[PDB]
Amino acid sequence: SELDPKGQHVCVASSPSAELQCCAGWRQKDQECTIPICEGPDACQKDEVCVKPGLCRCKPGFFGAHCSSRCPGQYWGPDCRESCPCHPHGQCEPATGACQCQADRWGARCEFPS
Amino acid sequence: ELDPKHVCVASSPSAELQCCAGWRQKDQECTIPICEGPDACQKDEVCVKPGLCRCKPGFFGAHCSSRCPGQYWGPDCRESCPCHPHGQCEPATGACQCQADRWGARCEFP
Repeated sequence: SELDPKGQHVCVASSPSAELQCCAGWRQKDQECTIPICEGPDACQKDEVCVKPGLCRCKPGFFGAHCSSRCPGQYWGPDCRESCPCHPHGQCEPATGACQCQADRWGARCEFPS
Repeated sequence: ELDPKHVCVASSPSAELQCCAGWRQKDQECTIPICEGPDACQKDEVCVKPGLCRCKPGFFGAHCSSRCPGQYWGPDCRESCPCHPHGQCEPATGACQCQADRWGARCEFP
């Protein structure tokens, strides 16, 4: 896939080819450069994920000093940084946020019974 | 005023001292991280590392309103409390408050 010049963290090589490349600290996904890079002395430890160039946080759905505590149900994402909108009638997939309703609930936020 | 002890030296010919990128002085050294612009810290967050905000000590979660469980202290619960469950740790410093008739740095003695 090729890079969108209007995409996130896309830069231009100042080499004479002047072709599109990810800006420093980012890697390409599809048409933009939205994968942060954590390498060298800032490489992410076990049970951590890279969230910003050179910055790691506990993996999605976990928090704590060893990234081993499970987020309570009202949160998702790394370090529980995201709010789960279907709590308490469901819980959110830790990495995507997608709602998993309890047994007899439905709706985008699990707001409806039966 | 500035101690050459996160202190850097300017690229200019003045060869004067300055805080290294991302840090500010509060006294004689530069140990205040900088959180600015789009990386400014929200309510109940603190800047801990340049361009990084975390929930204030003893709290975590999307609105930094959940209190850490007892085995942790510090911002976003990043620190381990060595005296849990025989004591509790001060959220910002970690200092143990041992339970009744317990002692030691980690409340390890009955």
